[PDB]
Amino acid sequence: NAISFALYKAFSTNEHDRDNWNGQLKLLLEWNQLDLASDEIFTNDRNWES
Amino acid sequence: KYIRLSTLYDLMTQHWHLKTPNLVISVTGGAKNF
Repeated sequence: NAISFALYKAFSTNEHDRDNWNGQLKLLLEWNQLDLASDEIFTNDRNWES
Repeated sequence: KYIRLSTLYDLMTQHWHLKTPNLVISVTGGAKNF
């Protein structure tokens, strides 16, 4: 819960993964971060198609 | 029962069904993601 929370921050602040939100999901799926993915990826202000 | 739109109450509450002692409205809009 500390490594993946740190690795996600350096990924999210690259300013090129707004379109590449799919990279942040497979990162949070390689680890086990439910609460982080439910709050910062699946929160409906971003545009995904499901 | 499709109706295209652009009063309403008379043909739909006498010929179709009952009155409405409550009326809830859920405002979501066409958000495909929820």
